[PDB]
Amino acid sequence: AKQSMKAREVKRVALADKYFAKRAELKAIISDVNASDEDRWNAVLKLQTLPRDSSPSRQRNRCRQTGRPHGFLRKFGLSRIKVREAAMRGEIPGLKKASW
Amino acid sequence: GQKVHPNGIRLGIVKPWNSTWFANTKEFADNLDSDFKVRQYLTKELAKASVSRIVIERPAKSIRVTIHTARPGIVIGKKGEDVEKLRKVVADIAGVPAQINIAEVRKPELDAKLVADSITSQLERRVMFRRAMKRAVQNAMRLGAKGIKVEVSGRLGGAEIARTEWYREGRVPLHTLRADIDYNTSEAHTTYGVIGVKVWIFKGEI
Amino acid sequence: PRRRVIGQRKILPDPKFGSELLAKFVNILMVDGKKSTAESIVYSALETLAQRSGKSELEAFEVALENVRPTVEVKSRRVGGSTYQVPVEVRPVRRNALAMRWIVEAARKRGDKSMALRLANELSDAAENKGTAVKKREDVHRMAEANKAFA
Amino acid sequence: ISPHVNKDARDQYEIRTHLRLVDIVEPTEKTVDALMRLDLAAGVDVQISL
RNA sequence: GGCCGCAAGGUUAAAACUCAAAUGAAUUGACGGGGGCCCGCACAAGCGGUGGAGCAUGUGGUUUAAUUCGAUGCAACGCGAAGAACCUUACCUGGUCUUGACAUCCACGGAAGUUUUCAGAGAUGAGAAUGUGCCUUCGGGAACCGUGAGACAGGUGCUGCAUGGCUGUCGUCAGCUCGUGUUGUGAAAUGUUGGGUUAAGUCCCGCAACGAGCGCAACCCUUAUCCUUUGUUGCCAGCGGUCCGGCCGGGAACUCAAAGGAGACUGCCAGUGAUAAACUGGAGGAAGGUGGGGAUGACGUCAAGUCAUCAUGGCCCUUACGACCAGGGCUACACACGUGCUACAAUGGCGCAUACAAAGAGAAGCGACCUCGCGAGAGCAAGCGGACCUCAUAAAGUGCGUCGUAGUCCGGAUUGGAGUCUGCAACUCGACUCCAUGAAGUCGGAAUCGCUAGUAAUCGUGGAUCAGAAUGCCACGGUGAAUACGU
Repeated sequence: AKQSMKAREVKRVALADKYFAKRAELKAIISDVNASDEDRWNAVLKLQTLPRDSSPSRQRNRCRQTGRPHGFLRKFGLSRIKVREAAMRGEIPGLKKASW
Repeated sequence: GQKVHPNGIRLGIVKPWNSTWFANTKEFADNLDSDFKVRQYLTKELAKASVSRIVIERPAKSIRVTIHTARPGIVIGKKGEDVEKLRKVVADIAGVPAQINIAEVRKPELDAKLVADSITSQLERRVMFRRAMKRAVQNAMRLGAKGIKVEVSGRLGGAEIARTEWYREGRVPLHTLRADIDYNTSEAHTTYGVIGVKVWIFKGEI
Repeated sequence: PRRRVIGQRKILPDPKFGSELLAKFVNILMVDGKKSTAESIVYSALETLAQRSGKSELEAFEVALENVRPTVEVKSRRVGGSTYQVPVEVRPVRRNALAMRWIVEAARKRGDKSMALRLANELSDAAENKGTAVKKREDVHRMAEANKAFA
Repeated sequence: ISPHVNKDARDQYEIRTHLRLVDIVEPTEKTVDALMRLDLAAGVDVQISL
């Protein structure tokens, strides 16, 4: 990946950490039943003025060593190529080739 | 065709692992990343000390690292002044208490990583590759190995068309899973491109 | 195959009666691994067939088979660039197999309401020497007879 | 296992986790202190419940 | 031109011009509509499909502001993608910056929480609160926010015909080679060929050869039969309580869990064969001759694939081929091809009610009991980092009714109305629910594919990627066939 895409990801994670509690509060108001029906409207109008990059759904998982956006595994934090390289070198405890 | 990795296929039968710790799913990835950074830093720092292996362990809430080398004096330095700096920087990277230990390699001519590094170093100073390969094979067979193989690939001598060459002596049975084979690789950066090197050493059946 | 010898698989007898011929018939009739359905069909057919003739189910079945078994057939040979039909003898296992296959194939082509009814009708007709199965036997024998010069 | 297209040609791996349980019926102060004052290998996870 | 001949022709016999070769005999391969011997779902013997219909998905073409780049006989076409509404994104139109969105250097002053106006946003302006630590011998500036200048940063830009690494294929085929010796002027040969045998250059005997290496086999995983250890969260023959239920006291026998052992080797019998290697049959045994299934890929071939995972020689751009932002496109549609799902029905459709599994996942997670809604769901709320709680109710099957061969009580494309949930946001372009509507299609032309046993065919269940989005991919069990005379 280019050096700009990784910077994009870092920025996204930072903003999403910054604005976590406010969004939870506003969404709780909107979702809860038996509200004033004006507080609901104001909360909807206020939830869309926060930065777009503060939503945790704008994030994409990338390989921690290369930045690849495809072929990602959650247990290891890497893509298939790097997983295989480390596994054959012997750097992932407990992992080995399987047959049955 | 293509060949399987000897070390990888032998893990658990006759070969040990290079890392030893237990973790759950929320620690695994971070542990791997920390190990990667530790190895990177050490390998950049100790490039003139003939390092061959870095083993990492994580007991309780600490990290302890063992370094396999053929020149322990250079690493230890004057009354530990260098090992101390290494320990401090490693503890900073890991984020937990750290410890460092040093182990000695008696015969550097029977170690696969060191042989490949020496061949690459020679290639970068404009030495003849046939000479380098033959010297490696002769040394290894003289100091007691039961067999060795060496392979080199790229633009050899400056040519325009790439090529691959290899030499062998003794026994090197690669389909036998109880055979003890040491295997490693290395790369050279020259004025015409990259050149690749592979080494196999056979020591007996266990 | 080229260098092989294949043994014979064992077959369990029927649960109601005790014949392996009937088990082979059920197998030849089944589809998609549904053996219970085929067993029900066969038993219903044999029941409705024994009343029509006042004899045992196995006896009626054997009488039906003896009118559909073949004796000679023709194989195709081509070594001189032309196809010839060569008459050969059939052996008993293949006789039984061909008769069963032809009976079931003919039954499936009828136009009655249920498969059991179609099967019963076909078996009765075969006992009386009528239907597609007997016609097939006759055609095979005619083709074998027309080519006796090539035996 | 290929950097590009080929869609067969896969590798398959495994990790095995082994587990054990031990029960002590009548503890004492000395026994509990001794247990809490012990260190073991660097690949084993131990959990103690009272 | 001369001589000879009835003629057809015979005999003697040149030059200009043009090329750097033409030729003989032997050697190693490849090939043959040449010969001999042996193998493989290669044919034969069988069972079920694709090619016609509607829908899903990839490609060619055509269109477009753009429809981003790559893969192309077998060995590209549900392929890189294990998951394109914004993001991802590399493409288009418009709005913006120039030492920079991401690093190291010099020197001029200071930092993070809230909150007001203009912008589509990027980004411009007004305010209010704060004074961190820390040898201050005052030089700390570590940590982290601005700005100014220039060494520099940056590039999914080109060449896989400059490369490392990784991978496809002939092929899990049985071959491919060396040292010393001997033969030939030599290129080379022998060994590796021959008589038997094997799944096998597997083994034995002969022989100018004697030996060794890489491959074959074995050592590694899993499945089938026993016994010794330890029995909770898993197990109940015997013993005893009754609220019926492994529920409670108990038991350590059995199922099962996971660590050490035993067992299968042509080992024993009879015949055949060169006083052989081996072959055909028999006993016992859970299992017999490689018991069944995996992993494991020789020297080399196709300038085979990948500079867009990454790394790298040589070119190329630096107020632009480098940054940032909102909308659109990758989802187009006269048409041609590949891979799939659902059907065309009584071995079936619909209603009622009732047996029997295996293997997995789970803290920004799996979400019971109970109440509301026709339903997708909603409210309140236990338990579980798990042989304990949750996902979670197997389906084909079996019993009883009905439909009666009809484009139908078969099939479920397409379209109108009303809703739910994820998410700043479902117009282009999500999945699901209710009411209504009810298309093609009655077994598929010349071609053509898979499978030798717990296999084909048929029925359900789980996971990775993932806020949400499988008819694809990777795993698990239930019922359970037909046929192999032969080359």
